[PDB]
Amino acid sequence: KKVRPRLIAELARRVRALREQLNRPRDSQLYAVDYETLTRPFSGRRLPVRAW
Amino acid sequence: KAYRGGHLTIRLALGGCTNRPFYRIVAAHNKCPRDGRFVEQLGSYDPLPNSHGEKLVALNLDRIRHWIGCGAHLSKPMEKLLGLAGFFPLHPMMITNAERLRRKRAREVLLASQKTDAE
Amino acid sequence: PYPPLLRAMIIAERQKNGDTSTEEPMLNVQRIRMEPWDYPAKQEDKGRAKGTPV
Amino acid sequence: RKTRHDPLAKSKIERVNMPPAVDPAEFFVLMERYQHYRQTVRALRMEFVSEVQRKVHEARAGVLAERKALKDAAEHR
Amino acid sequence: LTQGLFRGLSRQETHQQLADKKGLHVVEIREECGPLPIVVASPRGPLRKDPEPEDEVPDVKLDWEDVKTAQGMKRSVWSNLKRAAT
Amino acid sequence: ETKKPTFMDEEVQSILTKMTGLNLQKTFKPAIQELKPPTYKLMTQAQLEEATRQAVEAAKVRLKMPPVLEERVPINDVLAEDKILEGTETTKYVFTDISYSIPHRERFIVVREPSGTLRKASWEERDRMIQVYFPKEGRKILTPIIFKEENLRTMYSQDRHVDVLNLCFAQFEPDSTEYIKVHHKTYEDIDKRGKYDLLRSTRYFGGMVWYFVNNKKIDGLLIDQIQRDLIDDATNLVQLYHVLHPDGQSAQGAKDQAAEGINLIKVFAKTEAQKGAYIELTLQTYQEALSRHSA
Amino acid sequence: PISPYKDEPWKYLESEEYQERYGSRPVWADYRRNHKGGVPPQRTRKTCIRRNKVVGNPCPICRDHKLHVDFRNVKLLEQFVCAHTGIIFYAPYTGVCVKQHKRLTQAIQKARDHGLLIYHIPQVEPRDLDFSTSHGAVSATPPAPTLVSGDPWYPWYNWKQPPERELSRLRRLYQGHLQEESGPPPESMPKMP
Amino acid sequence: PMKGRFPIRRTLQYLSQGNVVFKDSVKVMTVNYNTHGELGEGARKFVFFNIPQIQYKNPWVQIMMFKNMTPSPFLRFYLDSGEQVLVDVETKSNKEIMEHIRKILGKNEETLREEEEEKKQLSHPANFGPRKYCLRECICEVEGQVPCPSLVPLPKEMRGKYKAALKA
Ligand code: FES
Ligand SMILES: [Zn+2]
Repeated sequence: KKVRPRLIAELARRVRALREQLNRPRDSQLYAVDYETLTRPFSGRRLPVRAW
Repeated sequence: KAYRGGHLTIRLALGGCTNRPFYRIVAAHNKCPRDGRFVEQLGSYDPLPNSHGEKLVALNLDRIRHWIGCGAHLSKPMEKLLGLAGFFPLHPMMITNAERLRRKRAREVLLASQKTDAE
Repeated sequence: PYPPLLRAMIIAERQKNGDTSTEEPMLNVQRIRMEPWDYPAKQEDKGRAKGTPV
Repeated sequence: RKTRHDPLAKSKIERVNMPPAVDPAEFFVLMERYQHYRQTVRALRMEFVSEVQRKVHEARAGVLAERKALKDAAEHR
Repeated sequence: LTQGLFRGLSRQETHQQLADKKGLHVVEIREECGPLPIVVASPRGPLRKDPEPEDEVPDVKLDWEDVKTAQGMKRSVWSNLKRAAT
Repeated sequence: ETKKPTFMDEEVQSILTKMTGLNLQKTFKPAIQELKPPTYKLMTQAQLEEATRQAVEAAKVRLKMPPVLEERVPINDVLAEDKILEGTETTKYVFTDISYSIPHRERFIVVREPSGTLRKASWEERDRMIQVYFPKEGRKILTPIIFKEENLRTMYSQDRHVDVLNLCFAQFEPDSTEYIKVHHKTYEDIDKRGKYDLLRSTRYFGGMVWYFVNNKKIDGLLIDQIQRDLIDDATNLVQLYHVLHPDGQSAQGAKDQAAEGINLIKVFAKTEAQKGAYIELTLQTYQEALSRHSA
Repeated sequence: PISPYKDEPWKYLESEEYQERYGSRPVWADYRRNHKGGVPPQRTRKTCIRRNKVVGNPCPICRDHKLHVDFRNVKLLEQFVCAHTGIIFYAPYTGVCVKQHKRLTQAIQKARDHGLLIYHIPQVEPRDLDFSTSHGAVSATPPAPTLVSGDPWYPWYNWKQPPERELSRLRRLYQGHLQEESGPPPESMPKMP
Repeated sequence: PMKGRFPIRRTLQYLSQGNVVFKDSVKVMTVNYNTHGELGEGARKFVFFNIPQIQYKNPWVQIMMFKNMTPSPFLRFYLDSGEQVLVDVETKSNKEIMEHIRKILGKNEETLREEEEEKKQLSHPANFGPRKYCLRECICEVEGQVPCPSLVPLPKEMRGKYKAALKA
């Protein structure tokens, strides 16, 4: 009943959370838009046709 | 089992064999399978008319009122069964789908009339 | 008003319990403040996009 | 169904779902029906919620329940 | 098998001998006839006035084969088979 | 003012109970069912008398006469009419509240017709749905074919009237039209063929006496009791008749003459009884035979 | 083989040809199956007749073409039912084929439905404890106001023509994606003449 | 035959005949009896016949026995509140003991029927499901309703094979 520890599962979890706080994208990158193709280059996703 | 988030829902769980559908009303978690595990069975619905030409619907109103008071949602087909019964109001789209049917059938009466009249 | 069925089940409990009354059961919708669908929500409880640029 | 890591198909790349047409009359009439229907149901839900809170509090803290818990303790002595 | 079968079938006590032995009424209880007591045999001699002493627990030797069946534990793929008329 | 006794009155229950009598051989007739090896007990004379007494206590619970009710009123009630749903469906929905802790005569069962009308289900539909979700042993959804005219006559021909009454009590409700029709028809066949003994020592005898009395057909029964040395029951039948019909020629005549015992039969035989002549002859024969035994 | 008792099968059991062949015993008494071992198979052969051809050892029903399994021949259906428990024997007991044992169970159940065959009918208890129709469920309910005036339960079931200023908002809200405005619907459902 | 003396004790039919169902307060029951002495006769029979009956009805109650520790037999119960119930069982039969503890610490017949009735509501007859939990699996087992296609084939107009063909 004594669970064998998983240390690598906790190490990466802390590293990921940290990197998400130091490499976090800004609103300038996230909410950018190409006004010709009408797509956010960050994710390459098209906007809805009603917002064009 | 433990699901991330989710909530309880009163939906229909399809049953029966091919070309013979039979739904059983149940309260189950939102993420659980359609015909999987449920919390409680609160009724049953037989779409196919019986010998007398009538569709049967069982409802445990005493228990449906218990789960709706505990935070349970409802599915659209199940909200249309409670409106047909008088437990809930007639769902808005049950009304609009009827108006669309009226206008549609009145649109066919013109062509039918014109053909018989013109020709 | 209460819908047809629920109305019939609340009027029958009255008569079964002995209470005799001709008043109509009705739902108090004054508490329910229905806001429009375009009402500003809370942004301090809203999520954010993750850092996976494509 | 797919996952976050699975890629996208090449036939859905150049796909655009155009929204349906709108009937000005029906759209407004239908937008009011949902407004009332959902208010009529929000009241019912609150009623049923009050009944589940009552019974529970009644069961653990009730007149009859506390009238029987004392009888069992008095009969025990 | 034959010498023992005829042996036990001849040393069996009837309902009449039992009553005469203990001077009591032999009553038959049937589920189909409800609680009706059916008198199958009565003693020819003087009927005793005192009842038999009711026994809390009887010290009678049991058979594990019968007890194991009454408890739904005797599994067998050869018992209760459909056979011809006998 | 002055209410006429009902079928459940203590005075009438005792009278109909005594007429029925108690017969253990017929009350606990061996059933044709799955059997087990019987169990035997060594009993004394007193232990045997107590066991025979416990069978009498249990037989009076098996002879409990069912209550007699009147034909229930049809159900014609509309909760709502939604004309907007008209034409949207071809068949009707039958909703049934299924909650365990509710009596079936307080249970809500509604019907949404294709015209958008939300009415309550009729008696025929209520009893049918209650059997789908709360089945009862012996009852069937679809009405059997045994209760038809031709098939019922067959059962009568085999002297199986008590079997037809047990089928009718397990398939229909006491206040249903079919429960009354089937019972009344059976009562009218017995009166025709004089088979009153069949229902004796049963729970269907009182209900049969209650029908002949209210419809004045106690001539045949009253004769049979006399032919079986059951004067006590024969006189109680005339006493009962007088009670339910106080303003009758026999009832008024009795008061004037203060008739008692056998006299009541004579007063009733001449004044109101249809078969006055036959009764007097039958009563005559009995009284003569009884005199010889007294000697 | 055309049996003369086809229409009136109950006359063959009360004849002398049946008594000279069977006597007082049932038709399945002098029948034994041919199987390997002491324990026989738990199912009998599907049928003794295949395309107007009879097998070597037919069953008690298929060997005599004058025995017709009908719900009216009560005297033949009693030989396949226990006189002490009122239960129909399984096929291995009598030796009949499945095809005829399926026909017997029907005829035996159809004769009990017509009152021709005697069977145990128990004395059950009533379904309900009370027999009082003093409840709305079974009685009339006060018609609601909207039902007496011929009005819907809720006002928003009926079509209500919205103002013009509100439609212009929608038209402006959905410019270039629009559909022809629909007027109030007809009062009742049209029908195809 | 079955080993041991009085083999009926080792039967389910005899273990379920006990009428002593302790309450929730009772946690521990300690029995102290003497192997010899005419006075302690009943206590020995109570340990030989009934303790099996008591433990089968009260499986969550600890029962511990001690031999020849005191000159006289006695029972002692330990409740959850800290109260102890001493019971002198000297000069008494096994039946008197079994009947005495049922009156001071055992449940009555009114408290038992209630619990049982609750269970009956756990199996709703209207529900449809496996034979283990529910009486019926599908609604085709109900006469009047449409049978299962396995037994009675459906009409050609009610099968999706031809609905598609008739339409196209
Ligand atoms: S099981 Fe009910 S339809 Fe096949
Ligand atoms: Zn055959």
